Amino acid sequence: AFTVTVPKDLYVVEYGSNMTIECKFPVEKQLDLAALIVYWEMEDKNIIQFVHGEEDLKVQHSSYRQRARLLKDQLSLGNAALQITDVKLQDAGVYRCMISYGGADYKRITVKVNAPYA
Amino acid sequence: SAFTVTVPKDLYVVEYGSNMTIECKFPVEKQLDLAALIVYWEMEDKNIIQFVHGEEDLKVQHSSYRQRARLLKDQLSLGNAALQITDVKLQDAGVYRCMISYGGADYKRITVKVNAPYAA
Ligand SMILES: Cc1c(NC(=O)c2ccc(CNCCO)cn2)cccc1-c1cccc(NC(=O)c2ccc(CNCCCNS(C)(=O)=O)cn2)c1C
Repeated sequence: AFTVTVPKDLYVVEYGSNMTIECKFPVEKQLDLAALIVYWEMEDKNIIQFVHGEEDLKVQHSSYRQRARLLKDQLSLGNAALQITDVKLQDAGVYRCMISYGGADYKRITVKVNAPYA
Repeated sequence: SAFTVTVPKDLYVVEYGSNMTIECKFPVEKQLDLAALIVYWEMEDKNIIQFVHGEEDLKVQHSSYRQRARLLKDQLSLGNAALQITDVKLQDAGVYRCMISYGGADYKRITVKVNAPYAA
């Protein structure tokens, strides 16, 4: 069965940093953009939806409007990498990545945001 | 205008020992395309039913749903992922999640309340 993996299920990040969280999925041979859906959400907020070789942007939640991107390059390696830029305490929580690619799976990732220090 | 899953009810109140059928609707424009369809039902991370590419998996199905859960295949052609659990117990109360991939993808949550058995 098709299986998604996370290198870490817990990220501890510093306030104001950039954060990149990752879900790995098998790509034998080359990538097939037509068969690939990748969705990231937190607490039911639509962060990034990549459906059929393209991101949506319309249904993306306002709080992630110019902050979240999927690293397109990484998709060909079988890596759904979410970058959130300028991490705030509101970004602490449980992230869910959902992948459909000849099979489907999802995984949960917890983010702790430590308070501003640096 | 993205693909959207709907639930006619997001809360089922069921009697102890009854059968329960919970439903997620998804658009089927023309005929059904079994090759492109994934339907997954889970509760509290337990694999209830996984329908991948015109067939159920059954290897990965959780032990506590082994002879109790089935997807009503007939209903799929109408755009209805219908999960039947037979002989509902109090352990079946909780939050159910159906996940559908068919052209696009969506999921919905359903809460099940199981009322207690009578002394009748
Ligand atoms: C729903 C979804 C999306 N979501 C959206 O795009 C979306 C979703 C929601 C919205 C927002 N709309 C508003 C809603 O309120 C807006 N876009 C994206 C991609 C795929 C899916 C989807 C589809 C169908 C089925 C499944 N799941 C499964 O089939 C599944 C999952 C998990 C496990 C368990 N296994 C664990 C590993 C062990 N592995 S082992 C033993 O070695 O076998 C098993 N099977 C998923 C994840």
